[PDB]
Amino acid sequence: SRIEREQHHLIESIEKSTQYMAKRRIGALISVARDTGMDDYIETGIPLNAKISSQLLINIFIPNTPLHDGAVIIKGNEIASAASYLPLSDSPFLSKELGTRHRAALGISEVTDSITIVVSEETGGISLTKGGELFRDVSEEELHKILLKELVTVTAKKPSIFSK
Ligand SMILES: Nc1ncnc2c1ncn2[C@@H]1O[C@@H](CO)[C@H](O)[C@H]1O
Ligand SMILES: [Cl-]
Repeated sequence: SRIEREQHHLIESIEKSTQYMAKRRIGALISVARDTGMDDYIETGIPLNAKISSQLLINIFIPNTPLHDGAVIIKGNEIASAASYLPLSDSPFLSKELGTRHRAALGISEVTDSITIVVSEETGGISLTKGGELFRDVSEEELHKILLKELVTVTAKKPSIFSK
């Protein structure tokens, strides 16, 4: 496969699934691994090793289901695990009206270079964490630009399965 295609499909899959869940107030927590590995947190969840799709991301987070209680971790071109533990931030700067999903997303962002996306159970707002910072209630346009900048690392070049 071709990474550029993989990376844009990942972005689209996050955008479509979080849009779907935001409209319905479905809580979600999706962490995308980058240069810092998250293998230890993958091991805490239920292994999926699945192809990335918006449909599977949505089905995972349906409330009161086996896979919904925790984080999804995406590693390379797979949904690696669901219902994974992430470390909680102890920061007193995180607003008290945000839930544990936000605290978990902040916590993993403080110890990895991962990009984590949260859909709020209470408001449907979409938030993102990176490097110990929270980007709260981002618009669809803002989410798109952030994901483009952080998850697409290849410019326009010749497609090839050997790219890596
Ligand atoms: N340690 C954790 N790691 C990942 N998600 C967590 C953790 N603790 C709570 N959550 C999230 O909080 C619950 C609701 O806020 C979600 O079901 C779950 O994803
Ligand atoms: Cl929430």
